[PDB]
Amino acid sequence: MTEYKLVVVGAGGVGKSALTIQLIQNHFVDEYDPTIEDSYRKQVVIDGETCLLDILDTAGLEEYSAMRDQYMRTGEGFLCVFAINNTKSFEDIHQYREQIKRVKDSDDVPMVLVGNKCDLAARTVESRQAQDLARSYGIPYIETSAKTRQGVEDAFYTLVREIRQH
Ligand SMILES: Nc1nc2c(ncn2[C@@H]2O[C@H](COP(=O)(O)OP(=O)(O)NP(=O)(O)O)[C@@H](O)[C@H]2O)c(=O)[nH]1
Ligand SMILES: [Ca+2]
Ligand SMILES: [Ca+2]
Ligand SMILES: [Ca+2]
Ligand SMILES: [Mg+2]
Ligand SMILES: [Mg+2]
Repeated sequence: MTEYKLVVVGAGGVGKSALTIQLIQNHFVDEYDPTIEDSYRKQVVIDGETCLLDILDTAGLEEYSAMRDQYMRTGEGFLCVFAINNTKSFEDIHQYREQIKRVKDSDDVPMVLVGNKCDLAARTVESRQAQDLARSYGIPYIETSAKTRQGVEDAFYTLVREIRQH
């Protein structure tokens, strides 16, 4: 069957692991344990297609920034995550995109921009600001909450639908 190699990237603490774990394991991780690099694999049906999601959950802490080159090489699509209550994490997105662009030698890499923690009201990134960033990259913007499950499946399935357009 078709395997989709997804890679989740973004600054530390934005909810990359919580999003991935909610998708794959259907619970919310409340505590914060920083990730080095973890892999999840699950068979799912997306738009009638039985397929395998292979998801790489990467480190946001800059201590592990040297590992980015490797994982950006193997990935077929990238979930670029920031948190809507973390302006710096939104600003950081360009550096993740620019590296993906450089490593893939393409500005048509399948990606989705994800604004996580949308259950929180301490919003400093307005939806329209993120819509505009995603538009500049030619990709969709989706808001999610790993806590409530809002948008979680949608974000990952949307990334699969972007890979299929490549
Ligand atoms: N309210 C709320 N908290 C969230 C959400 N997603 C993650 N968190 C919280 O934010 C913290 C960091 O989440 P985590 O998934 O570990 O972040 P990360 O992006 O994987 N971090 P790292 O890059 O260091 O591995 C955790 O306490 C987690 O419960 C969300 O959608 N809503
Ligand atoms: Ca494949
Ligand atoms: Ca929990
Ligand atoms: Ca692009
Ligand atoms: Mg993590
Ligand atoms: Mg503002």
